[PDB]
Amino acid sequence: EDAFRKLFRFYRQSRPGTADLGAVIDFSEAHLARSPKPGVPQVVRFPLNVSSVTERDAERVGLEPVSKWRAYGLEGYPGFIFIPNPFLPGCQRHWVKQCLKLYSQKPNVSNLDKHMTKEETQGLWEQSKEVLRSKEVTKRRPRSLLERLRWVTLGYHYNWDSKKYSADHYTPFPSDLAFLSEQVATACGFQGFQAEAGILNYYRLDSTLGIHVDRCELDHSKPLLSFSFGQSAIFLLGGLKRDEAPTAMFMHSGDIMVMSGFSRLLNHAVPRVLPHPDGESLPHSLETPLPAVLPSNSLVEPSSVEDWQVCATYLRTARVNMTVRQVLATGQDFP
DNA sequence: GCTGAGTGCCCGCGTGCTGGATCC
DNA sequence: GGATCCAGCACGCCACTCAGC
Ligand SMILES: [Cl-]
Ligand SMILES: [Cl-]
Repeated sequence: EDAFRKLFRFYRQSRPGTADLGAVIDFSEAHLARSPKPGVPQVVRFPLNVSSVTERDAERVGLEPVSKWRAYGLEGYPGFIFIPNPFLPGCQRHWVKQCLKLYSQKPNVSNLDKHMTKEETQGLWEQSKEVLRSKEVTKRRPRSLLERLRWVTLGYHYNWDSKKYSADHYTPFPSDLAFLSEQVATACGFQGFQAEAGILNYYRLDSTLGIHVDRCELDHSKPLLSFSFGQSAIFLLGGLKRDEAPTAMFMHSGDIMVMSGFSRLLNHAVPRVLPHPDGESLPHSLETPLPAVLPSNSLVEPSSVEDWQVCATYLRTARVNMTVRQVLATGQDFP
């Protein structure tokens, strides 16, 4: 009956050693072999627009040249593209830091604003920094503001009653994330994409994202972009109806998902954040050094050792997700 | 659409314990 | 040794969604 619920519980209660992860698709070592199962659907290669993004535009936002990306889809899931980590070595750190220290501060609205004010809310980063100096990090203490951060809205905010977006309490969308999103969208064949509504989600090792569909009336020709940084996770992509058996796949640090049309209508969930392997506190793609020569225009710049130390201690047991949508038609504003 | 069961949307709240950590 | 603390859990409740009619 309720196949998605049962598999969601299965992968949630997965403790590496308890449950079998053999059916979870790893796009980093993609099969491409013709039907090497059921029940897993076939993985197909997705041709990219290699010439649509200049290597300099890709480097300014930390991405490899589009000629080097490998993208895949799944048979039966039109509109779903999975791009394993296309970032240049060391470039995920800048976007992680943007999520942790920059995008978390005002005017952006977070969960922390529900029962607090901009008092220490603006001092989230300084609080974590002070925690790291005092070595009070193993010491017993109340959870920091950074550790209590769960989500952040960017750009237009969604109305759960209207099922529509509006300009009420609009906060400006970050232009650098918009540029990165536009590069990814153009590379996937979506011309004229404008990042306008964003969600940042911060997950602990026991965090989950339940089964849900997106029901808002939007232009389904436009892509939705989903970036993941930090610890790996398992992602479940289901069907139009909640009781269809989903397909499981890994989300490694730097992986990007692009969803359009049909696949935007499907049930999906994130049942589990996997703990890091032994002796691999962080993914290899997060410790690599930045390229020596950076473009003078580059939006990715090396950050403080203090800032990255905060980021690394946080990401040791966390996953960060960025979700980006276009909600307004090309040209038209919000009247 | 209605209604009881099921989880906690970019939905949680308040309160009383408690037992491991902390302090000297 | 021993007094003290308090972060987090359990719990009951509210918020909101889902499923079966
Ligand atoms: Cl959507
Ligand atoms: Cl489609």
